[PDB]
Amino acid sequence: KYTGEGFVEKFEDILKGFPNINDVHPFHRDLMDTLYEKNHYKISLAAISRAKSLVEQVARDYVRLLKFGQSLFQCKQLKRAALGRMATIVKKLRDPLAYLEQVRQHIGRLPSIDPNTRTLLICGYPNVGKSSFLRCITKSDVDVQPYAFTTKSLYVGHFDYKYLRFQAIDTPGILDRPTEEMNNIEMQSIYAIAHLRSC
Amino acid sequence: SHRKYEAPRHGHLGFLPRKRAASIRARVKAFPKDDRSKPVALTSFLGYKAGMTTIVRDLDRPGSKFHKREVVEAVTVVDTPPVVVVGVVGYVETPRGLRSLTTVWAEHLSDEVKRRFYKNWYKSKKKAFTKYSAKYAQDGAGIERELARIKKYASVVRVLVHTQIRKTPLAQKKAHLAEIQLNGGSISEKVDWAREHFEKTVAVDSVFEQNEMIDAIAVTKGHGFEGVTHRWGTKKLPRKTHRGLRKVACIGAWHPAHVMWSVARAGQRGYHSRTSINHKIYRVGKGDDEANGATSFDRTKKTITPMGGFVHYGEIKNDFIMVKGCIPGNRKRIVTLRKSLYTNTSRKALEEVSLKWIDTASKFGKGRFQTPAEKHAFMGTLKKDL
Amino acid sequence: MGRYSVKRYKTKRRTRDLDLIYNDLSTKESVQKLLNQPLDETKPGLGQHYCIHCAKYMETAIALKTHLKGKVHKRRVKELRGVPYTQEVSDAAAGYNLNKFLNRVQEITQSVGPEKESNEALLKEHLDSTL
Amino acid sequence: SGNGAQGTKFRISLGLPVGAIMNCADNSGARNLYIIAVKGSGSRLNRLPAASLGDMVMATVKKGKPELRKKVMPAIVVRQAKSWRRRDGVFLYFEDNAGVIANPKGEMKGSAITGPVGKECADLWPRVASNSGVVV
Amino acid sequence: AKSLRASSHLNAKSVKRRGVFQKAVDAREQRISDKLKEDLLKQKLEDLKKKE
Amino acid sequence: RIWNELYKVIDSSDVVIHVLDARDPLGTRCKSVEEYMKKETPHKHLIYVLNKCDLVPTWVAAAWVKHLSKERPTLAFHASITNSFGKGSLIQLLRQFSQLHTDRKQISVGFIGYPNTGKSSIINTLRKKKVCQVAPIPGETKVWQYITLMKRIFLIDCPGIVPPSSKDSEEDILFRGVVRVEHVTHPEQYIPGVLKRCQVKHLERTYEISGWKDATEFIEILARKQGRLLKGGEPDESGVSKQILNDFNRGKIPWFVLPPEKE
RNA sequence: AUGGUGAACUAUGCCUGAAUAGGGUGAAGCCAGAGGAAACUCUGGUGGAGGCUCGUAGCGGUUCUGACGUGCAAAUCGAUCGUCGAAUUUGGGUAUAGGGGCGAAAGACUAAUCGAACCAUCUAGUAGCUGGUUCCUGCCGAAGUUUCCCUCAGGAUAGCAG
RNA sequence: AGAACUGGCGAUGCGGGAUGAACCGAACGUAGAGUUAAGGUGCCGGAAUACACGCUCAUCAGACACCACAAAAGGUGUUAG
RNA sequence: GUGAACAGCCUCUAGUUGAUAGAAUAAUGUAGAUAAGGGAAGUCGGCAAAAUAGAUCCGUAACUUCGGGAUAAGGAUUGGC
RNA sequence: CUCUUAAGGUAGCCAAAUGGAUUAACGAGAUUCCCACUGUCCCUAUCUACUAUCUAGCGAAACCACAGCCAAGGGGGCUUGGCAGAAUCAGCGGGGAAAGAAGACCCUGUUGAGCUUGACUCUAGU
RNA sequence: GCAGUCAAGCGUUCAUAGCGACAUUGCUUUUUGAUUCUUCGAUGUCGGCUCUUCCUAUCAUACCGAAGCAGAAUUCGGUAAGCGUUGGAUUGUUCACCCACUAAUAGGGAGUGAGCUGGGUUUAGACCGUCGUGAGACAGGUUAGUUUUACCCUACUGAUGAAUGUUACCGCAAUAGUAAUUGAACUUAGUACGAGAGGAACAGUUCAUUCGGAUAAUUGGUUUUUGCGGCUGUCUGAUCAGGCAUUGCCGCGAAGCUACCAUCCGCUGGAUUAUGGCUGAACGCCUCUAAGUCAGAAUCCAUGCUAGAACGCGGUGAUUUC
Ligand SMILES: Nc1nc2c(ncn2[C@@H]2O[C@H](COP(=O)(O)OP(=O)(O)OP(=O)(O)O)[C@@H](O)[C@H]2O)c(=O)[nH]1
Ligand SMILES: [Mg+2]
Ligand SMILES: [Mg+2]
Ligand SMILES: [Zn+2]
Repeated sequence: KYTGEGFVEKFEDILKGFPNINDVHPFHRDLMDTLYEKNHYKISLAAISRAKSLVEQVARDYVRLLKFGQSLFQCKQLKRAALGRMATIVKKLRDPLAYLEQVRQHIGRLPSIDPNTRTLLICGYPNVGKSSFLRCITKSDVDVQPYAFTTKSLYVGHFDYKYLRFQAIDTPGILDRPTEEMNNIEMQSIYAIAHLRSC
Repeated sequence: SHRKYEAPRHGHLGFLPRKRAASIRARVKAFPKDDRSKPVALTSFLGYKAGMTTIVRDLDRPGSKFHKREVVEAVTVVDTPPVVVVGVVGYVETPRGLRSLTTVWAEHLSDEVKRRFYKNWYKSKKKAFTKYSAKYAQDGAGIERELARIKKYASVVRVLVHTQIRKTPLAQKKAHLAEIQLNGGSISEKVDWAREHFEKTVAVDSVFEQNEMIDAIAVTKGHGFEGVTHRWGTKKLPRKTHRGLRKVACIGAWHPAHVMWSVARAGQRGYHSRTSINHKIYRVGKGDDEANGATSFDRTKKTITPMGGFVHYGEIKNDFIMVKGCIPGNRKRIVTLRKSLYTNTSRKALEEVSLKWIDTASKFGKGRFQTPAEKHAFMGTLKKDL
Repeated sequence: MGRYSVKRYKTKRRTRDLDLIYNDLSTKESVQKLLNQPLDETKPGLGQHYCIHCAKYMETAIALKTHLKGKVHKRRVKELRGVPYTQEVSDAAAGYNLNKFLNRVQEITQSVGPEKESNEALLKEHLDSTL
Repeated sequence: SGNGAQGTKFRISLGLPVGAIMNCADNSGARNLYIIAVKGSGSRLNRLPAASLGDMVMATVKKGKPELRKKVMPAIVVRQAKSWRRRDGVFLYFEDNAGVIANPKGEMKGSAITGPVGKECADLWPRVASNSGVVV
Repeated sequence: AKSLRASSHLNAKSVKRRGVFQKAVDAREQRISDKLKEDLLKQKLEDLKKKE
Repeated sequence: RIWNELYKVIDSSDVVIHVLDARDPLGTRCKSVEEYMKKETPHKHLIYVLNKCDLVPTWVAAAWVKHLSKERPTLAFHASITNSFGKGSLIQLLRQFSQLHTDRKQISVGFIGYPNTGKSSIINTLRKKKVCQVAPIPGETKVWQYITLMKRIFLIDCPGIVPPSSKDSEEDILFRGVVRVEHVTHPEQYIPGVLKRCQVKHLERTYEISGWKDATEFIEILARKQGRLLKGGEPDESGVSKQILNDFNRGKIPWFVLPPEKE
């Protein structure tokens, strides 16, 4: 029982914690695709959701055997037989948990942007100036270095004009292309210009 | 099993065994160190405390919620008639304890100390330091040799004193003895002091002042044989339980096959020697300096003593110490007041106190009038007066 | 100390005090508010049916009549005749604002007294005319 | 004390224990408030969490508006009925037990408190003292 | 919480002791040591009342 | 403890029958067991019994058996030791289920349902004496008991079962006899329930009382007429609400949920 | 098993005597008044019914973490409770006797004795199993194994010792 | 686990194994002297704080049930191959 | 005499004044009480206490075998002269 | 050999006022809830009498191999340690083959006797 | 677990007679966090009030280490048992669950079957079910039901005490016990850190939680002070002054006892753990370790506090005239 609910605790905090990619808000719903891949994201959690259920099943089935155990040896073997199965289920979870651990680290470090506030996007080619605008309009630490893709994600900074919080968004830069294929770096900006309101 | 509901024990195992003390007189167990440099100073005074009363003040405690705001409290009065010095004992330090090796006495001693040494005054021919002072004739010599001994050896000097119970409203004639330690520097200064103070007297001001964290010891209020329930603070078993509801129900187990030293039983309660420490002196009064109960704030010329006196006790006609809170012990005892053992500016022990009104209402009933002048004025003319 | 005076005069089981009854019989607003009232759901006679003297709701209109003709009523009607006792009295008796106490007794003698009597006349008319 | 209570809370005698009905002083439309827990209360064996004047308690409405019923909510006590000592020397007590309902920050539901709010409760919580008509 | 015995607190306190907080005590010892000397001289005059 | 007692009598019985409150049989059905039975144990036969066919009108019972005889056989039934309906119908039905299993030597028959629906009473009205205990309270039977008739058939009776669905909701579990009304904390809040279920004419006929608005009135006007109120002089909300919620489930006040519309 | 003695306790029947405050309710009958063709239908009385009701003495014995447990007592004491005009309580007389009586049925009661009273005799009833079994020294000194009776018990028989 | 044989105990003290049904020694009349068995020789305790060659430092070594169990391995612990 | 009362309480006539005593006033008991604020949070369980109580007048529901239920419930009073 | 789903709108036709046991009343019968009230409880404190207690007189009983401090080991006493100072009083309820309810609750007898059946053999009665 | 797969090795010597560690593949039910309302025969007693102690396998408090540890909050690990670990609801049962406070509501052992109980031992009464031709017994289920010590020895708690010349006063301290705990307020600050949302801490101050030791000025409680007054019934011819009502009842009531229901007080020196270091070999680099050495946890030993060995000890007073 207690080893069961050790796992069914630990997984439930993952499933409850992670942001629930559809039914967020279409800007974010997109952005987490363009970073983490939405199918791998949804699978990896759903694996953990399945592995939650099998541990409960294994707990509930063995406990019901273990009430007919007629000696110490039989009971001891049934116990080890339960905990081996749980260990086997969790050993089969090596690839998702390694994936999720790294998305957790990244997704914490995203900037909060409100879609609903007054914003402004700041877009163009690489190497134009449009970071050093964001550096000088607002307080923010974004790098100003003479080569193409220095910024690789959406940076943010706020400023008050007319006693009102705005938010600038510096955004890595776009090339012209055949436009079916552009990069996960470039696509952030396109979805930023698409989804968000604002100037 | 494992109790299944953790809960503190009942009572302190430090204060044990819970028995009767050896004497109506808690003996001091420790004195402050010996900053061999300072001027010589008595470390403890013994008096008789005999009161309780109610002092307001305003409490210039920067920080607290009562800053610049008037507080009431309880303070106890220890009456403290001046002490007189009649011996010195020198203790040599050893690989074993501290050994004393020389008591010296004051030529002439009061009837009081003599009465101490006697269990039946009303017969004994009173034949004590007679033979002692007999020796003490001629250049006295012998005593000089013994003082010399102390100077030479010895690593603390202790002063013997007594009280003047013949000045307390108390009636017991027999005075006490004590010992008190001198703290100033060298055996030489200590012993010279004691000599140039033999037969002399030491007041209460010259051992204390206002605002001073002093700690009292005493052997303190007896209630005789008492119950397990009101000796340790145990619960009472529900109601109409067989073989009584005022007790610890389970007292033991199959192992060990013994009642244990930790299971709160019935026995004595009170008449233990307790130390309570960090009590602040408030007001040190002088039996001459009339208008004690007055204040820079009151001016209303009146003594500490309340109407119809204190209860079970007279009228305070001498150096009285006020304190705050409650010394252990009941009215008429003897509390020995030890100072501090350690510097202690827990910033409390610092705020210079100013009393705004001392209560001198009757304690033998419900207080209503301070001075009988107040009372009479209020009532007006009564019957037989006029 | 003992059981009767405890379990009548706990703080929980307190009656209204005579000062405030005097002040509610003083002026014809605070009478006629208490005579009318709304329909309360809580109070015995669904509101209504209320001696102002003994500050007390009855069930019925009939069990008012039997109350009014009784020594438990006439008890309080005597108690509310004079000056109703406040801190001004017990202060003045020491010797401490006499002049405020005397100005109060003057106004209760002259202005308030016969007003509050002439209300009690209209209570005696109103209750007996309704009943 | 926690959130809302400004400054050091100071000791007074514990009037109300758990499961003890007290009146509602504010004008939200609760009649009376049944105490179910006391915030900032200790743990002792067999002891009952006792509130006092100027303490935050979880409280269910027993009689009142249907909306306010059927849910626990915080409340500050404003009259005690059990006597307590002021540190200027007098013991005192109010006519009856009373509370006012409020959020965990210490901000009030009702616009005005009827009756005399206690003096310690006014110092400790500012937003009670704003809705207090009568202090003491 | 920190205990009574905590090294941080007792190392803190010992810095306080030395400074302002013993100076109070070492003034008070000098205030009393006067009164103990001035207590004698009264009693030495009380002898000189008899020596007259 | 009771769901264990259930899965016993399903495993023991050779025809489960499933009794249904003929006020509101869709609410008082349960899925769940029937979904289990088809998957695990198809050889167990299964059959509804509408009963409390007194407590609705005659067309309504006739309708419900029409709308349920689609999925399962059904009887309309009414249980009393003396004065029954459907008794010879049900015996006839069981004696068929026996004569199919002519090898068997015996055939047990179980009585699953919600609480307070009439399992123990149906067993009594088959036997024609008092054999199981009964009461107006929900939880009267606490454990199974075999009861013989005809030698070759045995009746069983498990205790009642609620399946633990999220909705449901609290008032929905109330207005079929499941909760003992004594233990609910505020009964007052649920009375707008019975005003919704009942026709106002019927509720006006019963007590008796005349008109109002809101339940909070309806309790007060009732409680003043009943004379049922506390010392000085508050009308009793809790107890009078408590008694209405009883009279509802006991069958002193007439209501019924409608069948599906005809076609 | 034989032959005796018990109904002074107690169970039931019979004959003859005795005993049981004060309140609450208010049945039939009857009177007056108000309606009616009559049956009778309302109002006010009177009257004093009942295995009715509150409750004394009486008879009983519910409950209490009751008192007391070599006790006052081999069943008591205290409080609380049931019933209290009759299928009531009770004195004396009388009938029923043991494998019987008597039983508003508990295998209750039948002299502190009851799924079969008490007393004497046959009688030292029966021993499977338990407990006990009385001085000294010297010398010799085992056996827990076969084999059969269908088996367990109960044993026959061989072997070991003098 | 069930068969076969031979020892030991039961009817049996005594020496040693700190103590002990089955382990090591051991032919019980009463005494004296001598010499040993098994086991021992820092002190308790009769008898070498003997002699000789090596190995070991354990922040609770080892002094042993041994020809096992936890056992197969982990160590920048030491010595010899 | 009080009162509805051969209830309880106090008296007259008549009859007892018998029960091992004395000195203290610890804990634990037996019997009996009171308690701020809260008011069943106690407990398996409101067990046990508390509260109610006599009389007069107002008033009295569901159900009913129409007799009851009913002292339902719930109110207003009580001395002395 | 062939064969069984019709009843329709908030209360229906019907049968000798009712459709009933969902039965009034009664209960030291069993159980749940609400008001009132409270030391049941938070949390205990105090008071009265009679005990206990000390004295004078009087003066039993249970029970009793001998005993009476602990730790570890021996498949209360022995082995190895801790230790250990006369004589005692009031409490106390842990331990004492200190008792004591000690029988129970299982197992075995060919053994007791109470009761019942187409068990065997008889038998009153009919 | 079963069935294999690779192969560091065992198998007297040994690759391919059989074994065989560490790794590793097979499903026990759908790859898109859907639900998955699955509750499927414990044939044996435990469960709880009171109270103590122990273990650590640490839930919280102390100090460290590691993490995308920016703060803030948290997770994982190390030393650590000094000190805490609660309030209620639920028996149509609770081998559990929920919601509420909380710094936290960790897990165990010896339990508390003679200290007291509730279920169950458990007999005689009774009813319903199943089985039996029946007497009866049980797949059940429901209700009613007397075991009552201590006065003995020991242990535990308090209390006296002969004898070491007599007697008195003042002291030392072997040994034993030992105690304090947790939170948040101001200030540092709206600073550090942050694009923002938000947001600390050491110095310096103030209160409370749990626990402990006292104490009774004041507030509350208690009243045979039967202190003063009042009330009913009866009794002393009436007033008066009183009696009885198992302390007759009501009010107030000093004294005494007493309550987080009232007030006061509760510490600072040495040596360490984890870890962080210094010089520095072994080993011509290097290393916190081998020799040596500095810091450092609520730990440990003292200080302080309680008792004072009745076979531990010191200082000092007086020492009978028939
Ligand atoms: N009018 C009517 N009432 C019925 C009928 N059957 C049952 N009832 C009522 O429903 C109540 C419940 O009967 P039960 O048999 O206890 O219901 P149950 O849940 O099966 O009973 P348990 O099995 O003991 O839980 C009884 O009080 C009956 O009065 C019916 O046919 N008609
Ligand atoms: Mg760039
Ligand atoms: Mg039912
Ligand atoms: Zn009035």
